[PDB]
Amino acid sequence: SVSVALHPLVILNISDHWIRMRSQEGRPVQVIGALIGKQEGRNIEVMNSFELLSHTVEEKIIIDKEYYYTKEEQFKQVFKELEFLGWYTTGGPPDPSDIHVHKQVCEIIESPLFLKLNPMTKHTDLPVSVFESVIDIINGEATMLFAELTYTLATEEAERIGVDHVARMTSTVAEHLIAQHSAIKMLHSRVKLILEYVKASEAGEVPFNHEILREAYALCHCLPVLSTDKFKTDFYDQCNDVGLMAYLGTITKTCNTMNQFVNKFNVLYDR
Amino acid sequence: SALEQFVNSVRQLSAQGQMTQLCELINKSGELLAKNLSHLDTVLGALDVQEHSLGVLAVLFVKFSMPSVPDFETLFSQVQLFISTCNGEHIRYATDTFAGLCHQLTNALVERKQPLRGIGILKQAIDKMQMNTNQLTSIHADLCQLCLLAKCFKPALPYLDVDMMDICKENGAYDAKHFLCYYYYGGMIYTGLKNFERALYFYEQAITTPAMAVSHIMLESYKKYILVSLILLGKVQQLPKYTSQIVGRFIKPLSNAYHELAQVYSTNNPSELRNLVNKHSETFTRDNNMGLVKQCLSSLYKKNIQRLTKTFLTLSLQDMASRVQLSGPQEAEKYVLHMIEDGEIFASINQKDGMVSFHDNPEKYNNPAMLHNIDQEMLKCIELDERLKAMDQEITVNPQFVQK
Amino acid sequence: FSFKKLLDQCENQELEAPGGIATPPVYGQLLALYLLHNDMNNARYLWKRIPPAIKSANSELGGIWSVGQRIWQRDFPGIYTTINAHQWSETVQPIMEALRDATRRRAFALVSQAYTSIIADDFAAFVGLPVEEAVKGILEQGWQADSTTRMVLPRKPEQQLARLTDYVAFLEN
Amino acid sequence: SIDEIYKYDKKQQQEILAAKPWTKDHHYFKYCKISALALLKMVMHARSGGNLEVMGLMLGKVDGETMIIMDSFALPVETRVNAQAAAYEYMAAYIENAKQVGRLENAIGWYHSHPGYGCWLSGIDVSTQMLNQQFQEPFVAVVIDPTRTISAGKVNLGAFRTYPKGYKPPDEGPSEYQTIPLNKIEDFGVHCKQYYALEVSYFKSSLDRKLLELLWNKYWVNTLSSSSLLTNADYTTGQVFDLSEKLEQSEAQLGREDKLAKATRDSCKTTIEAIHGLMSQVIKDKLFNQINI
Amino acid sequence: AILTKLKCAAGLAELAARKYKQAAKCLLLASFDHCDFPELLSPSNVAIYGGLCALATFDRQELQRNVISSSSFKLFLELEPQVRDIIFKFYESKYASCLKMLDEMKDNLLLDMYLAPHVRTLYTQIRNRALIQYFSPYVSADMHRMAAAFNTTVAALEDELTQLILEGLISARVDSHSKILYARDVDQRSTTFEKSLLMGKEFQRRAKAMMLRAAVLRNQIHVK
Amino acid sequence: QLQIHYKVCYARVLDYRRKFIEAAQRYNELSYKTIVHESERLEALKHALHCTILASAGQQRSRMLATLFKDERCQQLAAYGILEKMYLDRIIRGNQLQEFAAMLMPHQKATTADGSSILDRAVIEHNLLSASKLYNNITFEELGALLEIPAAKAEKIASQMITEGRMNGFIDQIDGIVHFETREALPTWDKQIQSLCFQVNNLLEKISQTAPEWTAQAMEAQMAQ
Amino acid sequence: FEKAHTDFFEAFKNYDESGSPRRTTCLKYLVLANMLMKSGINPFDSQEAKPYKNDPEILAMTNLVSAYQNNDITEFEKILKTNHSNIMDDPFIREHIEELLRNIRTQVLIKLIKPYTRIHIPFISKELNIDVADVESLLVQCILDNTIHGRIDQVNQLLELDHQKRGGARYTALDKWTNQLNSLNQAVVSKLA
Amino acid sequence: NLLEQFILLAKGTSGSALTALISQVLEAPGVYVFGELLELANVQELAEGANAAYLQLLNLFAYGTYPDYIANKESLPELSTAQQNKLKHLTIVSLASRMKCIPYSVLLKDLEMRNLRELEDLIIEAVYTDIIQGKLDQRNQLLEVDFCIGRDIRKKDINNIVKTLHEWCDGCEAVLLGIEQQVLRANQYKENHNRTQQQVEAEVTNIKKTLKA
Ligand SMILES: N#Cc1ccc([C@H]2[C@@H](O)CCCc3cncn32)c(-c2ccccc2)c1
Ligand SMILES: [Zn+2]
Repeated sequence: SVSVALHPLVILNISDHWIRMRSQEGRPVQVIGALIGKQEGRNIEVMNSFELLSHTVEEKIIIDKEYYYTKEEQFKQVFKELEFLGWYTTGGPPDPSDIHVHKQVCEIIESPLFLKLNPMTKHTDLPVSVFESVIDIINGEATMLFAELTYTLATEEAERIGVDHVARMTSTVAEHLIAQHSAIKMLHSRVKLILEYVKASEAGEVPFNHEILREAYALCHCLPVLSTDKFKTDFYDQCNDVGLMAYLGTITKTCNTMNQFVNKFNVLYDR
Repeated sequence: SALEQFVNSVRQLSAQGQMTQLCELINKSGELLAKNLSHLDTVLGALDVQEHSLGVLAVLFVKFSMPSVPDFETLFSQVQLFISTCNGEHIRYATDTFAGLCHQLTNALVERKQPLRGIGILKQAIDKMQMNTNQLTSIHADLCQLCLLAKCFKPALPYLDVDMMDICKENGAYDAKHFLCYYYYGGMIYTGLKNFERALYFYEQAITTPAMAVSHIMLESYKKYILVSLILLGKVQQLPKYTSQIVGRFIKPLSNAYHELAQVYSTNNPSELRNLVNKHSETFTRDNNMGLVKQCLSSLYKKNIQRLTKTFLTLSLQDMASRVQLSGPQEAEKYVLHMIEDGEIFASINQKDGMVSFHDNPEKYNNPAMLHNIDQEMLKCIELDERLKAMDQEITVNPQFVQK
Repeated sequence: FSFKKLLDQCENQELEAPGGIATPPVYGQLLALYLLHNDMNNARYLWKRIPPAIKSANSELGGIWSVGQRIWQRDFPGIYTTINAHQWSETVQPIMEALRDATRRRAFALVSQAYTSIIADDFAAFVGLPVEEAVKGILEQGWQADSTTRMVLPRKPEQQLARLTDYVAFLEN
Repeated sequence: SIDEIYKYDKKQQQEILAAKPWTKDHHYFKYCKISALALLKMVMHARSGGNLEVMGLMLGKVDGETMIIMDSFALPVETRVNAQAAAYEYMAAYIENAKQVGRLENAIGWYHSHPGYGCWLSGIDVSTQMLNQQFQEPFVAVVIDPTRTISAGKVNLGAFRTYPKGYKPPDEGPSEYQTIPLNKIEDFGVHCKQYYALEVSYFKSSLDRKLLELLWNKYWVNTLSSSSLLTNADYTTGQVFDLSEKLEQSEAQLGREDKLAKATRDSCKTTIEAIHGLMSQVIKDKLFNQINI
Repeated sequence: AILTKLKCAAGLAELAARKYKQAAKCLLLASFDHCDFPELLSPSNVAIYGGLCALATFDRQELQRNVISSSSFKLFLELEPQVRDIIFKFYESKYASCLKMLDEMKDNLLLDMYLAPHVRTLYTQIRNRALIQYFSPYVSADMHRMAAAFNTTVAALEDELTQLILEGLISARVDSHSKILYARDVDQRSTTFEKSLLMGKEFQRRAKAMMLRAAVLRNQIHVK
Repeated sequence: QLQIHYKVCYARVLDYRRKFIEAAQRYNELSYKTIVHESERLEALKHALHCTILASAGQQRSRMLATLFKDERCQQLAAYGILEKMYLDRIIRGNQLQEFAAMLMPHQKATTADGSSILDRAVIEHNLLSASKLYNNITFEELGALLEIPAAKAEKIASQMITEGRMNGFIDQIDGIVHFETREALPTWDKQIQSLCFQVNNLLEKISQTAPEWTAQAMEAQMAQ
Repeated sequence: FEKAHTDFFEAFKNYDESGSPRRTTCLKYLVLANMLMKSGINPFDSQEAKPYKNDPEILAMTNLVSAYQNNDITEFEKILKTNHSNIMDDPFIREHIEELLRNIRTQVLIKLIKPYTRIHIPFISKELNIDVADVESLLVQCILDNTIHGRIDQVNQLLELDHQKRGGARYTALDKWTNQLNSLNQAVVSKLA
Repeated sequence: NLLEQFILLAKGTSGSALTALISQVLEAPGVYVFGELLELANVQELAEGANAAYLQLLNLFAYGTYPDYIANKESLPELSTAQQNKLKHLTIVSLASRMKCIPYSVLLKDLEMRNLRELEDLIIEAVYTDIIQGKLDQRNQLLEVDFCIGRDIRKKDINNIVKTLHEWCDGCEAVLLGIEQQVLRANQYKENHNRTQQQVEAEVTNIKKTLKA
């Protein structure tokens, strides 16, 4: 088992691929592509993606390996430290055809990942689903199966700024404390709903879930976050660095204003 | 009678507006020659309580011959009541006579040697005449002089801790004597309170004043500035580039005992400094700033001990006394203890082996207290910038500035 | 907190001064409070500004000024000696027995912050206590007093977002 | 629907290119629409280069007086005018492969990064773009500043089109302020009048809209658990060094066009960014560190 | 023979001008084979002047580059083995013997009419540079094996490195109880904060002073 | 039989020739062969797993460890405890390593082959990387006790492995302390905030699925209306 | 030492057609000058050295060169001890032996201090097989030449190596900003002279 | 699941079989929460009878710690070594719930551990079972716990959850209110500055146009 960190750029790649093909052929079609990134120890990080050429022969999709290798050399020219991590497609639950394509991809690398997107979905969470291939001996036969992996959204500051810019699609203090405001609103809504569920379980309106309340108590125990003395020293270090920067900037601003006043004074009173 | 008609016209003009006419009529003096001057002093205070009876009290105090009044008792009582109930901006129309009356009262109190008796009066007169707290009037000098002669330095502190941004013109008047007197007397008041940081500032502002002649206040302020700079700092601070050429051409040669004291102070020899003090003891006592020269003698020892912290991590008491010329480990220990108590040094004493140990500043800038200090400095800078911007904008809308 | 208010009232009453001169009890209270607050410059200036006739007719001011002189010379044994050499009608005694407590706390803080090791006799002289009393008193704070060598070992003892918004508003106008 | 822009009309594109109205008008192209995906791609490429400039191409199409970017791909290019001439083979191979996988859009411009010194065209950029509008017309030049994107929390991007050699435009000198370092201020001042900045707007399709809306349900964590004071720390020290040099020059001018005002503006920008970072830290401390018993 | 004479004359002129570094630089470039100046300089004097001036002013890298690892000057130091030994013991951090030989040759150097005015300051500079180079590799010296590495005693050592520390050449503190020279590097953050706060304080003070001056010039206050 | 008999002989020869990872790959390949008599597939899988001793740390071996870890048939093997600790970077104690060596065979059990035992050295270096993730810093005679080696040997191995870039840290000889990664306060604060928010998200998601609609959507509408 | 190495190589390759008993000495001098510059890396692996290095007229010299490139103090001093009468006998070899040893003791020491932040001087003495006096002398020489970035605590007898690098670029920038503000602030005020 | 398997094996069992299954639950590795099995009425019926102690033992493994078993060793059934190790793990978890930096002395006293090697071995064991995640600071003698599982909660421990969540919600509301107020104040400052600047410019223009007459 591995831990996967997924970059939103990959999701945008897949969504744009699907949108382009659906608009080009009129009807929504299934798109197939590659996922690349970095594997360090047990931690996989998927950070980019490119489209893959596939041909449907009879009733089976075959991945054009020569095109894959030319594109592999191409992305090796630009991304020198990125490796082929797996493949992606679009649809619902993994189909038997996905097993065939995954077996084909396994001829490229040992343990590929499998990403699946659901552009036509009804639930309220991200339709991205990640799987890994396992081989099971059932009734004396080696069959491929998909084991779902739990992924987190990898954070890069530039990526976060870009995602916020493309998601929001719009004084400096006000513009700054609107990105803070939205995240605090989401946190407040989630914590408030958890509190309402706990209060409902206490007085009694929902079945008593031992696991949910145990996680709620653990979450309560997680506060305060890192209230150690070294943290306080570091926090006040940062506060005092910013305070000194503010003091110096204020001194510069006052010097500029004093210069303007001195110029006006010399002009008015003849000196 | 002329006095009755003048009182009637004064009453008519008051509560009818037109304060310019009232000031013009009061300016028509010379008819206040009758020595019944007190009968009309209490016939006009019912309405517009006190804008009149100010030229009356002025002409009473400028009677040359001592206020005949019992000592002056009665005139002092009337003036105190007038200052107590002059209802503010009414007397600001004629603000040269108000300041003149304050000067007359101050001179009368100084002559009869009871300045404290009028210390609290001028406090009422200062804030009832100035537009705002950051406005320098000629009664500031009187208040400082009264708080100096009668040694009550605390009443003058609210009037010295405020930085002056404007100076009252007072219908002409206001010669440079008031400015120099205020800053010299404030410097001496701060010196008595051992606020050398602000005493040096006041003395510097006294010498900075543009001048084409030699002022006695300027020379005394320069001579005390040298001593205060030798106490607060280890050297004489450089005067601003814009100081008038008179101070460097006349006042500097007239102050040679103090320059020689500074020169012998730059060499860290307490015995040489004591010899210089004994040599020029006639000038230091004549200038009446002896005991401030002895403070330089005391501060040279502290400067020498403070220099040991820049070289030594740990020193003995005996050899420290040898280095700073104290002649005894006990005196060195008492000096270290006093400097530790005063905060002038970070050190510890260990008399198991008789050792001073010099530490670093324990202030590492990682606490909310330093955050509060930086915020206070930021607020002071922000209000400084706000004042500068206000003056800038008031110059901009000046028709004379727009024309050029 | 009553000491500060009494000091302010005494200062105001001396400023009123129907004649420029205050009553001798007010002078004594003001001098005692100046000594209490460890403000020696104003205490000395009050001593000079007190009329000599009041000093001659009121010998208590001599005792208060002797205590002040002991404070000026940083002479703690002299301070304790001169404090316990006078009494009056319970208007300076409340502010002068409180002066002794403040002096004792001041001496304790000075010894704690200035000495890494101090002889028991010197420490006792500083705190104005018998030597054995001073050594025994430092028990629950752990001053590691030693016998034979007689050496004590003193031990050394919101609205931020609004402010930052103010700073940015000032800087950006 | 918002998916109309993603449909490629080859016949209309050929007709528009044959008409080429931009050869007559000199300020014909006024708008630049960049997709969310392309903008993200160039942002990650610019950030991946660190303090070194990076460059790639971007594909798209022209509609009316608007240049629209569908995608962008990096180039193995590492002073040099038309540095993409060293990577023509990579460009052609990528174009062929993209056409193989249904990327019907042709090259519309080139993007490059300006790490930490604003979005504009230098002397080399002006020459490259002027050469690009002679042969590869229509062409637009996008400059991205990833370091200032991090520092200001705002995408620093700018699309530009140059002017042909021997054409003086009608002034157009509002000169919206941009902090240019002391080393790059001369080139910016010299070449500022040889190009104009297109108005940059962004677009996304329905699927990207839905996916971003659903991703924000779990992406608010990164907003509330990130420190700006630590990531763009070396940028602030460089800004302070440049500002101190500017203050030195302004003081020299005082001893002798109001360099002190520009230095004050730069100091205000840097200090405001620092105080914004501190405000974020204070908000985080209030949210997570003050629930003690 | 012409370039060597010009170099020697320039070095002598800049030595008499009390510019020892330039004198060393010009006298080091002289050629041994072309050195015959009965009216200007003997070959031994060139070696002594160059060696002493270089030891006084050259740092370690320059000394190695120009005096120790230079094949041109090796001949000159062959004339005067004492100067070569002094230079090489200075390089090899053997200060006791180097200073002992310097003191031994002091008397002979004081009879040289062209170097006698400079012997005192050259020796002072050499000793100061030796004291700096001794403590450079140390975070905590001993003030013993150091008072022995030089001719002085421990008390004279404290007297020397107290003025060395005061002048800013050695950044250290002497603990006189245990007699150990500790090295204090810097508190860069605290120094930055202190200097910034001090600058702000002086800025506010002089801004208030200038505002008062503006009020004074506004009202035309002057002494006549 | 056919050609699988050749594959077994080839893998055995690769074992003898110390061709570790290739032999493991071949054994894994014939472990999935359907035509073999079941339990022999288990023997092939066990032989492939027994290349935890025969292996050089790197990328090709780590992928093999991951492949064997993703096998449900490896839980029946006695070496599984060695595998799970080697893949998950956990400390391998003396008794378990001794059992693993006991169930080995003499040629795989190369006595010295480098000086000390070649397998024991790799295990010691593996336990030292795995101890760098459980400790901020560790003394000698405690790191040595943890790896069952003398404190001097532990210091020597840690120092040699730090310089070669295989592990981050530094040695303080005066205190006898190996210091691992620092983990400064503010990045840790950000990580802990992110973990707490992840817990909030997970609790919200779990509440919405054990009580779908009902309280979940009722309260979602209540707070949003 | 570079020109000496090439000159000795040319002499060795040109002295084959002449006197026999001074062919091996020239090879010894060549390999001495090769490893004296500690950058030649020219062991007996050279193909032109086959006729005179494969034949074991001298063998201790080849082992000496191998130990020198391997930075092995123990092996280097063992060849200088057990294999006698063919290394120390030559006056030309001996006068550069001490330079060679110090060349390797410096290179071993550099590798030894790399993972440490504080290392005992007796430890370095035991590792370099030399007593603490010359250990401190070598450390002083290396620190002076900027070869080793550390300092010697003489009272506790230990080397402290500079391993922590607090961010000081920010504070230098703040200091420059403060100095420029100090200079600029005066310049503005002087305009109201 | 693993606890759910044991619950299905205790649907009808009672008496000695229930105590045997309780011992198996307390011994089987991987299960550190027992509230689902404890809430069973069949299990809770053991409060009366000879097996009552067994039930109380379960209440020790769900809500109590190792010191609670040391003081009641006589009343409780004799614990196995595996059950003692599990109880020590749960004590470590309980300590980590209230403090995120546990001193070594507290762990030594509470877990009744002999020396430092044994205690750190036990802590490493606890980390490997994923019930806690943290690092051991030997020099400062601390265990900085980053994560710990939530132990079982009594019906009186839900009030603390409500209290903490309500305090967190109030803090979030206060932060949002402060952010909105600061945004309003910044906008007001900017608009006032612009208004004053434009008014000064208008006054200057008026003066200039008056000066032309
Ligand atoms: N086509 C064209 C082109 C033109 C210029 C550059 C570089 C180059 O000049 C060096 C710094 C000045 C500069 C500002 N913006 C770009 N540059 C580059 C370039 C871009 C990335 C990597 C290497 C070269 C390409
Ligand atoms: Zn560019």
